[PDB]
Amino acid sequence: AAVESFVTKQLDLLELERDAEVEERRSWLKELQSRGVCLLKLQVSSQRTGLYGRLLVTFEPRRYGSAAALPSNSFTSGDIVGLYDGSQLATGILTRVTQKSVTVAFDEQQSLDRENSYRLLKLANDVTYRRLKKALIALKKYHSGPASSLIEVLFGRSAPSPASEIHPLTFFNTCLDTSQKEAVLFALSQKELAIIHGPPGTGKTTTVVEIILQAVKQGLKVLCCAPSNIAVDNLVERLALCKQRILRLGHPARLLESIQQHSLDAVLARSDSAQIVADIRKDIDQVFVKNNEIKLLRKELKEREEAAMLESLTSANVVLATNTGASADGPLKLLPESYFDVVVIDECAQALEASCWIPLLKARKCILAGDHKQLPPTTVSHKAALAGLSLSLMERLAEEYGARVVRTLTVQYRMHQAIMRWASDTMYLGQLTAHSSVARHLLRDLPGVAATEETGVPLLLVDTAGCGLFELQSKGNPGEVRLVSLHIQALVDAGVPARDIAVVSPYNLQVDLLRQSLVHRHPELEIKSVDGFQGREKEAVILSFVRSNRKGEVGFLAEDRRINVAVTRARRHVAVICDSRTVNNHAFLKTLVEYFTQHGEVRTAFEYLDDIVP
RNA sequence: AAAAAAAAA
Repeated sequence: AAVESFVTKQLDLLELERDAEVEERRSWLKELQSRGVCLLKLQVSSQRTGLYGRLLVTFEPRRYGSAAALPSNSFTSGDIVGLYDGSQLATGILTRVTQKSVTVAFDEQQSLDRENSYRLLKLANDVTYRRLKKALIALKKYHSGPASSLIEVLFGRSAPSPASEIHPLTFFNTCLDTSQKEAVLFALSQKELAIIHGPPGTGKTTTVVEIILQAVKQGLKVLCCAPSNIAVDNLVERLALCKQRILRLGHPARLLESIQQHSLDAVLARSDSAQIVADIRKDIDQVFVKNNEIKLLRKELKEREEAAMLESLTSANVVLATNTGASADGPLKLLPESYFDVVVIDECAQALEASCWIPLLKARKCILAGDHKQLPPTTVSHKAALAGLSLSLMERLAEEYGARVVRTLTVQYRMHQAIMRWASDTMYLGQLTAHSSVARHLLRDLPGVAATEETGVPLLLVDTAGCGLFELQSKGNPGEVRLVSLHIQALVDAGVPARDIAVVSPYNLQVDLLRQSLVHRHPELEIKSVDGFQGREKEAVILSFVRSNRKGEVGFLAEDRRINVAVTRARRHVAVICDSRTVNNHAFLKTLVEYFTQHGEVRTAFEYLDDIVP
């Protein structure tokens, strides 16, 4: 069918990816590394247990035995690492990374001492690809189970079965607006597929939660997935507010801290498993004797553990995991197939479609939510990107079916209408609407915050042109750093706390840049890329487009959705700092600066900076 | 061409 060609082409697009990633891996011989994908002169600096009965050790670099340190390749939280003294000393996972620390959670096996020197290696992992391969296959080789119907629908085979016409709804959330209502109504009344298209600020998660509550009222069992841990946990922390009985699939690493309590790991540590661990010590006391043994009784952990987690999985109404966390080799394997009734994928338009097929083969209905007019899933292979990996299951369907399967939230509760309209008129067909409560709010309306030229204006653009604030293989721009700084200080002086402000540029260079010249004078001020700031919001957001050159080159500021995302992070105030001259060679980017100048209060670097040779 | 994130026993 369409599947046994989809799956066959999709595996292709997939190997193009793995390969394009094993390229920029095996390419960049033991110094070029620490830049980088490696940490050396690591001294051990703390040892404890935690999370949950693991070995949490902390490290810090030791130049000539003292500073500093760390230049790490972000070496971000949740990364799998090596650890060397010889060769492979163990394996563990990354809890946090400071520019002084890095802490790693070891799953135990032995110590390990202060009076040594260590190395730490970011390892690569084939699991995400392995499981994506395994998904697609199963989709290909699907008999006649429950997902069968839904499959046909997501692939043209057959059309959408009619409405299940749920008896009208007593809503838990009464302050719900009408778009959200037709949405919720419609999702529960489908039968194979409902798509919640939720633009920035429309309360898409208020809407999904409401859906899930109804589902549990009808006595339905739910799998709730998303591509990232951050997004799952969004839902996990909202479900938990509504008292719902919920389980979140480990590893707790990895997991929002406010919520460890809900991971399969914590539940399992609330017994009954003072017994299973009572003998965890057994097995460790017979690798000692020594001087068929363990096998004899490791059959006991199998049943015991798999007994408890089967129980816990059963006693929850909503089970939550990452798309790839719902792998048929994860805890979901203890459930008979036919266990879940619906599967919600939040942030679907932001995830490889092949992942979605992991959680998707487990229900016979699914709700998809997200905003395909913001960032698509990331692709390392340009070639796959053109071939359509960067296409989301949600987008594809949205393009195909339209209002036959999509319901779209329209009142938004974040942005002042000025900001609101750009994105609206620009990316969402001129249909967004401010809630009568956000449409006129500015920073001067905040408490402690004085009225001011800035704190009193929703939009603002300070121009690089033509003061020759040129750039300089990511992209920085000293002229812009400098500028934000001042506007930053204009905001913090007018009252605005830094905790309520964020600075966002598209390039990682401008970021470290911005950070270096900012972190110390404003510790609680978030500085991050646009891709590292999705879903977030702030009272005031300072953008930095960075690109200024005579050549007219915008880089990837051309990717429309990125820009959209960026502008929509602001509630009461977005100040864009770009170069009029260069930025204008891209239509979208132009009608933006055009907007900022029609209904905005604009300025030119001139008003801000002393040295001026045009 | 582009320089951007995920995920993970």
